[PDB]
Amino acid sequence: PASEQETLVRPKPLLLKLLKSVGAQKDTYTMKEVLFYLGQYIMTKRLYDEKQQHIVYCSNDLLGDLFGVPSFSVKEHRKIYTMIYRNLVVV
Ligand SMILES: COc1ccc(C2=N[C@@H](c3ccc(Cl)c(Cl)c3)[C@@H](c3ccc(Cl)c(Cl)c3)N2C(=O)N2CCNC(=O)C2)c(OC(C)C)c1
Ligand SMILES: [Cl-]
Ligand SMILES: [Cl-]
Ligand SMILES: [Cl-]
Ligand code: NA
Ligand code: NA
Repeated sequence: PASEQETLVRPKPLLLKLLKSVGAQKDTYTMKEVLFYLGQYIMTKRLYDEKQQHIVYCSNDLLGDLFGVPSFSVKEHRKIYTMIYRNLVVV
């Protein structure tokens, strides 16, 4: 039974590299999967303020190259989705 809301995506090379560091290599991922893995990448590289864990600092990491920003709050969903879509194509 199909989820009509699902999004299937093919990541650009740098995003694929970050996904493979934390997760499995696939040709296509779902958006939910990409969001999960990006969050888990931030957790394992400790790219947040220990005292303010909803703020991400990514400028000193490939994630900052991927997103094109030095930092962001996890509340900034439009920004985060927008930067993610700039790093993939929808299948
Ligand atoms: C209080 O500390 C927090 C509170 C909320 C989030 C958290 N927000 C989720 C999310 C979803 C969509 C968008 Cl569009 C954005 Cl912006 C953020 C998700 C996540 C996904 C992708 C990215 Cl890129 C980022 Cl930053 C964050 N997400 C987590 O991954 N969490 C929380 C649940 N379980 C976890 O283990 C980790 C949070 O995330 C950390 C990694 C900074 C911290
Ligand atoms: Cl999805
Ligand atoms: Cl790229
Ligand atoms: Cl914003
Ligand atoms: Na902070
Ligand atoms: Na496409």
